[PDB]
Amino acid sequence: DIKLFGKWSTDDVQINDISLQDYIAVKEKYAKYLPHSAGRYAAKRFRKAQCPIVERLTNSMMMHGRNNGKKLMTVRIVKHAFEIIHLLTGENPLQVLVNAIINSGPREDSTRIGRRQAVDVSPLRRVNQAIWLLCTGAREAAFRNIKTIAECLADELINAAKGSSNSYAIKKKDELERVAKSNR
Amino acid sequence: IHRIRITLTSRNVKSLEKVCADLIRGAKEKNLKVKGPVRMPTKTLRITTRKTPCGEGSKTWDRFQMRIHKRLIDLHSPSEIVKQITSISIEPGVEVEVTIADA
Amino acid sequence: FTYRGVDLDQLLDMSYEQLMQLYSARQRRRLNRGLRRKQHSLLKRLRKAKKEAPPMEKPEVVKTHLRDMIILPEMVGSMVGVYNGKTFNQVEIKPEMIGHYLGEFSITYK
Amino acid sequence: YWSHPRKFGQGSRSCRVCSNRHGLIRKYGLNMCRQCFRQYAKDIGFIKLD
Amino acid sequence: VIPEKFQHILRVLNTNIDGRRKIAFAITAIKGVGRRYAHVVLRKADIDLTKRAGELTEDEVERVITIMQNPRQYKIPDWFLNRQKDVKDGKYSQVLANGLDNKLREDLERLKKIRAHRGLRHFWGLRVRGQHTKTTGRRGRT
Amino acid sequence: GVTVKDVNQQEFVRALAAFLKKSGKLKVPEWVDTVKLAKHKELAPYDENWFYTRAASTARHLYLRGGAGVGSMTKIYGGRQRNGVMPSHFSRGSKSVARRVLQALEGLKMVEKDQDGGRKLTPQGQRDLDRIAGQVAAANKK
Amino acid sequence: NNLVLFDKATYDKLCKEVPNYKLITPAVVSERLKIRGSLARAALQELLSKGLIKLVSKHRAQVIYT
RNA sequence: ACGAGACUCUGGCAUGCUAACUAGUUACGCGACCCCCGAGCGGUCGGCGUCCCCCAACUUCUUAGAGGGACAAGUGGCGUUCAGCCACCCGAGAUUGAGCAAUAACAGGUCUGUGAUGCCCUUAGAUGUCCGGGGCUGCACGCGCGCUACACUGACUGGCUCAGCGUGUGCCUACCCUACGCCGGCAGGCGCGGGUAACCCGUUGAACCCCAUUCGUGAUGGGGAUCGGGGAUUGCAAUUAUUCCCCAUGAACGAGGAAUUCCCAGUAAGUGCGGGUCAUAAGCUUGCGUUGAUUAAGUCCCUGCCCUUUGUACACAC
RNA sequence: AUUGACGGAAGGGCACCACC
Ligand SMILES: [Mg+2]
Ligand SMILES: [Mg+2]
Ligand SMILES: [Mg+2]
Ligand SMILES: [Mg+2]
Ligand SMILES: [Mg+2]
Ligand SMILES: [Mg+2]
Ligand SMILES: [Mg+2]
Ligand SMILES: [Mg+2]
Ligand SMILES: [Mg+2]
Ligand SMILES: [Mg+2]
Ligand SMILES: [Mg+2]
Ligand SMILES: [Mg+2]
Ligand SMILES: [Mg+2]
Ligand SMILES: [Mg+2]
Repeated sequence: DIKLFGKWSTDDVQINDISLQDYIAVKEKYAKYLPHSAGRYAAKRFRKAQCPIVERLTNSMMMHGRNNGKKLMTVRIVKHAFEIIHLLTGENPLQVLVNAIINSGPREDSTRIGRRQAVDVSPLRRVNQAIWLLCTGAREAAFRNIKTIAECLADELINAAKGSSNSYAIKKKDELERVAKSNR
Repeated sequence: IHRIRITLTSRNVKSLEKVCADLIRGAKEKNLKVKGPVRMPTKTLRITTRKTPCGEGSKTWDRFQMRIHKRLIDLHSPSEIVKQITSISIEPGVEVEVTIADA
Repeated sequence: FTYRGVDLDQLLDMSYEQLMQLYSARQRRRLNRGLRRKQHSLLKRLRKAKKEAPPMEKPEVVKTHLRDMIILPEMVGSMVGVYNGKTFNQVEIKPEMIGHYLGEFSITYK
Repeated sequence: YWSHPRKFGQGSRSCRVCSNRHGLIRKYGLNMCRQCFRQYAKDIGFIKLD
Repeated sequence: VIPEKFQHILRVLNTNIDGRRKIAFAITAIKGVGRRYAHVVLRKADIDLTKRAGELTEDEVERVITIMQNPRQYKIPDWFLNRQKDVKDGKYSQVLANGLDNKLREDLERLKKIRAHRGLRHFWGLRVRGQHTKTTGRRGRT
Repeated sequence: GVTVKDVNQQEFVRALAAFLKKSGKLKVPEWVDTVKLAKHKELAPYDENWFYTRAASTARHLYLRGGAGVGSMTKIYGGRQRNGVMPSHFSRGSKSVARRVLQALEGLKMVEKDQDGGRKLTPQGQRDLDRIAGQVAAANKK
Repeated sequence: NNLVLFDKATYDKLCKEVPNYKLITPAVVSERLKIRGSLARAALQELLSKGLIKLVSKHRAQVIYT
C-alpha cells in the first residue's frame, strides 16, 4: 500500500485509453511515496516511459529559467494542487490527472513537408504534449494574477479531465486537430 | 632515543616510493619500531595561461600543472642509527627533511 | 557667508586639527596624513604673494601643477594658476570652494 | 632621478627573464611573463597532463 | 470591520498620502522619507505597524509629523538623517517634501556658480559620477 | 528524557525566545529599534522582539558546535547581498549585534568564555536549554 | 480596485456564503468578493478561529480551507 | 608507416592488501545535561583522555600507493551467419571528460613578450631615459560580449540546515590568510595568538533551496538607474566620483520586431565559492561544488565540410 | 592525356560551431 504523498491511493486509477496504457505509469510497480527520485531516465530511449507520471508533471514545472532546478517547490505545488483537486471534484487526484492526460493529448498533428501534410501522433509523444500543454496552461494562467500556481494547475487539469473548452490544453489540442484536419 | 620524523617530498611517485621502501627495509633490518609511510594529500599546483603570445586566435588556454607528493616516516631510535639508515643512494627528485623531535 | 555654521575669520584662526572636524572624510583623511613639501611650498608662495599686493587689487597669480591640493581657508582671496595638462587656467579662489580640490576648477577637456 | 615611488603596481614588478611588465605571473613566486612561462614550463616542472 | 472615520486620503505635508495602504509604506509617498526612515519614525512613536493609514486619527498623524520633522529630539541617530553636517547651516536634520527640492536646487546652484567640475557637468546635463558616456545615457539626449 | 536535538529546532527557538523574554534578565541595547542586523538587509526586523529570538538562536547554536566567537557568529547569520545591477555575494552579519547578544547571554550566566578561545555553554545553559526542549516536546504530544 | 477593509455588505456576504464553498483559499475569496489578499487571509483566519471552516493545509505559500 | 585507435591524466568500484596523533571510527574511562518510582550495556556531546607507550583495538568513513576489474565477455534476435548492430541478465561501470594530435598550407596574428632578429629611421633642443601634469574613461549616434530585471513558481523579515576545487608571510619585493577579545549602527579601528600549512584560518556553519511572517496584481514593499548629503579604507596622491558603508531620490522596463546563438545527462539553466588580474579592487575570465530538468537516439531540408563521376579556353586555382 | 582547383552540374556521407 504505497500512497502518493502519504494519502492518495493508486490502485483504483483507470487508464481508459488502451493506447496510453503503457506510458502513463501510475500503478502496481510505479507507485511511489513522492514525485522525486534520482532518475537516470534520459539515459536510453523510451526509458522515460517508465517514470511515474507525477514525477513527469513535477519535472515539466521547473521551467522559464527562474524556476529551473527548483524541484522541491514543484513537488509541493503538485501536492497542494492535488489537495485542491480532491476538495473541488471529490475523487482521487491521480484519476483526474490521468483523465486530463488522455483528454488533453493531440492524436493527429501536421508536419512541415514543403503546406503541411497531416500526420499521426505517437502515444509517448502525445503524453509528452499533454504534460507540456497542461504545465504551460497552468504557468500562463498564474502569471501576473493573484491566483497561485497550485490553484491554476488544479483548475487547468480539472477543466482538462472534464473535457470543457475553458482549459488551455483543450483549446490547443482542438486547434492542432483542426489544422491537421483542414490540411490533410 | 627520540621521536625522529623523516619527511620525503618529490614530484614523481616511483623514485619517492622506492626511497621509502629502502628506508623502511633498512630500518626493519635493524629492529626499529617503524610507523610506516603516511601519505599526505598531494598538492596540485595549477597555472592556466593563454596559449598565444599575441592576443588573436580562438581563445584557447593551456593548463599546466605540477604535483607534489609527501611521505612521512616515524622512527624511535638514537640519532647515530638514523645517520646510517639514511645516506643510502637518495634519488635525485626526492628531498628529505629530518626532524629530531624538535624544530 | 558661512561654512558648516562657522564664519570665515574663525576658520582662519583655527588649527588644522580643529579644521579637520569641519571637512568631509576625504579631506580629513588627507589632512591626517601629512602635507608634503610641495604643498607647504605652495602655501608659502601663496602667502608671500598675498602679503605683497597693493590694496584693492588681486594678488599676483601663482602657477602650480598641484591639482590635488585641498583649498585651505588661508588660500581664499588669492589667485592661482592651475595646470590642466597644457595651460595654466586662472582661478580666483572664492570662499565657497574650501572643501573642493584645486583640480576641479581647471577643466582638462573641452 | 628615480624619485617616484615604485613599491606597488605594474611599475614595481617586471619579468625575471625579459623585464617586461605585461602578462606577469606572480603565482607561487614565479615573477615570470606568460610567454616566458610558456617557454620555460617544462624546465621548471609544469607538465601538461590535462 | 471598517471604522466610520476612515480617512480615504491624507494631506500630511502638502502632498497626498494615499490611504488603503499600510502605514509604514504610506508615508513613504512623502519625498525625503523612505522605508527605513518611515519604520524608525513609526517605531519611535507608539504606532502599530500593522495598520492601514486611514485607520489613524489626528493625534497619531500629528505625532508622526512631529517626530519626522524633528528626528534628533526623539533619539533618531545622526547617521540616519539625509542632510548631515550641512555645508551652510552646519546642522544635522532631515529634509522633507519641499525642503529636499529647495536643497537640491540650492546645491546644484552652489556647485554651478562656483564653476566646479560637477556643477558644470550638471549644467551641461551629463553624468557627474565618472560613468562612461560613450554607449550609455542616450535616452535623455536627442 | 528529551534533549535539544530531539525536537523541531524552529519551534524550540520560539520557545526559548519566549522563555528569555519572560524572565526579565536579558540586557537589551538601546539601538535595537534603529538597526539592520547586517549590511545586506534592506529593512529592520519585522519582529519588535527580535533580540530575544536572536539570543535564543545563538544559545541553540552554542549548544551544538560550541566554542565560537563573534566572527563565526557573523558567518552563521550572514546571507546574500543583492548589489543592484551587479551579481550577488555572500556577506557576513553585523558584529555589534552578535557581540551584544553574546555578552547579554554571558550576563545571564548561560554562556561563558572557552579556554582556547571563543564562547561555550555553562552547565546552567545546558540545563535551561534541555528543560525548554522538554517543554516544547511535551507540548507537541497533546 | 479591491477593498482594503470590509464594509457591511461585503462582510455580510463573507459570513453568509463563504462557509458553503467546496474550496476556500485567499485567492478565490479575494476574487469573488473584491478584496485584497491580506484582507482575505485575515478574514479566513478569523473564520477559522471562530470555527466555521476547517483547515486542510497550512503552508507559507498556500493555505486551503473547507 | 604517419594520423585515428592504442597512450597519459581524470571520474566511477574494492568491508580484499599496505599503512597513518599533520585523518578518523569503534569500544572503555572521566565529566556536563535530561527524564526516573530507585530506574538504564538509556539518550545528546566537534567535552576530555587512552602518544608517559599500553594503561584500547582497528582502517568502514579520510588520505594515496600497489594490484584487481570491462572485454561487446554471457544469452536471444538481425546481419553475406563476416566485421558489426539491437535488447536483456549479472554487474560499480556495457559510450566519463580532457591532454597529445598527420602530409601540406595561409603574405592569418604577434617586431607592443624577449639581451629572437635583418634592413630602414632616430640618437643630446633625441623616437634613449627620468620627473610633474593631462589622456586612454572624453559624447547628437551605430554595433558586439555581458550583468540586473520586468515579479506572487515572487519580494521583505526572521528561523533552520548542507559543499568542493584551491590560496596563504614573497631574491630584488615594500604587498600574506586570519582565529579570539574589546570599541562602532555599518564600512571599519585597537589588542593579541596560530599558520611556510591534512597541523592555523577550517568541521571552510556559502548561496539557491527548506520552514514561518508581511504584501496583494498597482510601475507596487517589482526594478535600482540617476542624483544630494555624510562616514571609513588603500595609497605618495582618490577631483574626471578607486573601493566599501549609511540616509535620501526612485527613471526606463509590463517578457522584447526582422534576425540570431549555445546545447542532449549530473547536460542546459538557476545558485553561490576559490584562482588570475590585485597597494585598492570583478558586471571579466578560469576552475569548483550545489539544486537539477524539457526534448531527441533522427536527417541532409537549411548552413557548411569530405568522397566519387563529370566539363574546363583555369595551374598566382574566374 | 594527367594531377589540382572550380561549376549559378549529378550522385553518396558527416556535424546541436547544421537542422528537426
Ligand atoms: Mg500568481
Ligand atoms: Mg551618452
Ligand atoms: Mg547564512
Ligand atoms: Mg597580412
Ligand atoms: Mg615576436
Ligand atoms: Mg609620466
Ligand atoms: Mg581602452
Ligand atoms: Mg568574444
Ligand atoms: Mg527591491
Ligand atoms: Mg517602487
Ligand atoms: Mg578577485
Ligand atoms: Mg579582462
Ligand atoms: Mg548557424
Ligand atoms: Mg531550432
